[PDB]
Amino acid sequence: GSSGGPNVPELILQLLQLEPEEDQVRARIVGCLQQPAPFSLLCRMADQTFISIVDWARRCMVFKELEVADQMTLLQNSWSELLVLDHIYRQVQYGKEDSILLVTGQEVELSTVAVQAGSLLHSLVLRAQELVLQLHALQLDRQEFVCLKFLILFSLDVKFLNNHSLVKDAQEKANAALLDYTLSHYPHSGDKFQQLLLSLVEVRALSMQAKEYLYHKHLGNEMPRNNLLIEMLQA
Amino acid sequence: RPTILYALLS
Ligand SMILES: CCCCCC/C=C\CCCCCCCC(=O)O[C@H](COC(=O)CCCCCCC/C=C\CCCCCCCC)COP(=O)(O)OC[C@H](O)CO
Repeated sequence: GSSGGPNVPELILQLLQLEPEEDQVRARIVGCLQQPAPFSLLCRMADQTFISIVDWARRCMVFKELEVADQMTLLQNSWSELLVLDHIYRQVQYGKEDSILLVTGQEVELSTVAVQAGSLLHSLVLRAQELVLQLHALQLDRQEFVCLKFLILFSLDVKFLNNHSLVKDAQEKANAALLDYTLSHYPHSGDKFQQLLLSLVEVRALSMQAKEYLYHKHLGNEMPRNNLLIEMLQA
Repeated sequence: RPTILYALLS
């Protein structure tokens, strides 16, 4: 199989035009931000990563035509999954099994997570690394990644929105694009599309666990005041 | 009710 080249669905070509290179997001967040892991700094880093995701959504086809109430509902249903997918893809590209790469460029040894993290977080980090391994084995590429981000953003049943038609059409176009692209570019991975949808089931499971970790921190009064992920958690 | 999310989208 091989990525890109000819025969790429229009939706995917459009999404690639809206996806910043990792180096550019890094610079932006390091700019917005400025031993034991610095907890509040990492919380601010995750908030800034979500702000970057909201900026991407704002520019996307379809999403940019929706009224604010529909935009908020979509993001309220997808924020945690978009953050998990962003972290997972960053690891797939990084390609190191003994460390994790943060959006700031910081590298964190997994041995350090075993020393510093409690059980909820340690288990979550390791479960996420298993999905990273699966996606690397499946040869997840950038075309698939951006389509998966769009699919998640638009994952909500349209009955919860004012503009049913536009979002339903976006859902259908994104599923068709991922199916067409994977079949044409990875013909010998015959069930790649289904395998990516099963990977999204795992992103949702990881997201739920991440929400439970944030809720435990919130009840313990450990989160910074006015944290954006907690606002999303309570919405 | 003003929220951070609404401020990001406006
Ligand atoms: C999908 C796996 C990623 C994990 C998602 C975690 C959920 C939300 C993100 C919150 C952002 C801030 C993370 C801060 C992590 C941190 O500092 O952890 C420390 C331990 O620090 C370490 O183990 C080394 C640093 C590990 C840093 C991991 C950072 C992950 C960064 C970005 C991922 C963004 C994806 C967010 C997904 C959110 C979905 C809801 C404190 O651990 P603890 O909370 O278990 O407390 C134990 C005891 O009380 C002593 O303190």
